[PDB]
Amino acid sequence: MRRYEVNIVLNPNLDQSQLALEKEIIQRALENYGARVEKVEELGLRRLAYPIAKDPQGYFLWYQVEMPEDRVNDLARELRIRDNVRRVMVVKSQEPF
Amino acid sequence: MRRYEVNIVLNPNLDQSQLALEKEIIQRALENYGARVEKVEELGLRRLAYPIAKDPQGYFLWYQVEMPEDRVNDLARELRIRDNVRRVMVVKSQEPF
Amino acid sequence: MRRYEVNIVLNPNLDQSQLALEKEIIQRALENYGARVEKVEELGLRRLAYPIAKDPQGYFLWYQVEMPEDRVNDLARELRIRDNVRRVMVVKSQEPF
Amino acid sequence: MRRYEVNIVLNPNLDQSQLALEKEIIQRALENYGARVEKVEELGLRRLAYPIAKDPQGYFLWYQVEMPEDRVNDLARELRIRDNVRRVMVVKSQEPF
Repeated sequence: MRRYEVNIVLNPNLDQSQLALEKEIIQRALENYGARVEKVEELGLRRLAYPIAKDPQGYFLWYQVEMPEDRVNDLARELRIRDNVRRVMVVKSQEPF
Repeated sequence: MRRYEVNIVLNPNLDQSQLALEKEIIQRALENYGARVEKVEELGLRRLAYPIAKDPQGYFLWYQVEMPEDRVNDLARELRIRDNVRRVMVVKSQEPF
Repeated sequence: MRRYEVNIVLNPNLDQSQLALEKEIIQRALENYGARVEKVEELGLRRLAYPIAKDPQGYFLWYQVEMPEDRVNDLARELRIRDNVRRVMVVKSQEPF
Repeated sequence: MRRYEVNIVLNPNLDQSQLALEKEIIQRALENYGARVEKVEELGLRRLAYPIAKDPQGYFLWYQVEMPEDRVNDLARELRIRDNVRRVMVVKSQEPF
């Protein structure tokens, strides 16, 4: 069990009930892959380093989790098949909250 | 004028009026070096990658600024002389809010 | 045209002619998406933050490129369909060589 | 004992015997603070995110070390008092060589 930071970029044009739904799917994918969610931050819109789906902005979500390292790559895969997930990046936690 | 992210780690044991005071000194140092403050986040306590002043935790503050690049190193210097500033790290902004 | 760093992790178990072949496909994908390759570094084996394809190590390649930002996401996609590419991560260059 | 990456930026205008001397002082400071040096890379000149000592470039050195975490901040301090060291940044190693 290792602590990771999961950085999710979502489609910037979702309304609030679409946004809450994507968040619920992300939490169930987290729980189903063995993750203990310790911190969630809703960061909001930011301009991307390069456009994704011809969109130069994205809605950012960050999570601090503790999960089995052998499951991380399958979780990142699962999260990437939702059409509204523009980018997933999981890094090892260096300075945990 | 370039956009930067300023990451400040403060002494974790300050009370709220000590904390508000350090924040005011940081804002005046920012304005005095030509910075336009666009975003401020108070992140809270986190465990450091290595202890500083035998303290393994720090109180984190993040700022998104736009300022003259020729002033950045003098600003980082100025911020580092307050006794309660444990660490200053300025990076170029990649995905601005 | 913006400068980016492309971080490629390859299968750690390739022999030298397999490795040179993957490198040639990566260069033609780079040229075909409008990239000017300015620097290439062959970093070697490193232990991954989490295992990918049940492999806890990967062979690292880094590139400093200048390319049209509107093409970056399609290039990352293209590079990810080679079976031996375990991970692609493109970030904006902050301190270019 | 924890594994760290030490990023040193030196004055870009040193000749080769000045450079070899700074490198020797850095290795003795490393050994004297309990560090096991596992990897050293001489990266060369890069343009800085912001100028330091009115210099917009620096000569980069990277080290992968294993050392006691309680000594890291004193080592960073020691390395920063050499006039030719423009910047020291120590981060926890995530994907070690």
